[PDB]
Amino acid sequence: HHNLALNKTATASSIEGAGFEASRAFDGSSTTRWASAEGVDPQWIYVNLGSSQTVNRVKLNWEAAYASSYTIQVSNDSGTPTNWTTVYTTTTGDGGIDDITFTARTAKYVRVHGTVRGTPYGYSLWEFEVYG
Repeated sequence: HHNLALNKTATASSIEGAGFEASRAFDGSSTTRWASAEGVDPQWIYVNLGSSQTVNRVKLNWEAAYASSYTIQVSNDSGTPTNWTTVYTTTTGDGGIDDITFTARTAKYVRVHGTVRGTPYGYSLWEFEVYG
């Protein structure tokens, strides 16, 4: 299906270093990843879809450094987003592929906001896809 987030501009709370930029979660490749700084909660990444779009599904392909507690959230702010609406919450994530369908919302930005890690590293996504 049509990934509204592919090669759109992304912003993350931190990155581990060059090569693990936020943008690497939006390139279509499962051999490139965003990775956060390590050893510190929370972390987050959001994508700017470029305009207000209908959104109803997020598909996360986590790397091994996954979030076991995270939320998916949306914002229809026009400027730099600080108003987030949570559409999904878990404390039992186990990484791999999370394919999360929610009641459709109108959104310009979609955020993954992680608070507990499944590893002692950071948070890391091969790909973060959005549909709607």
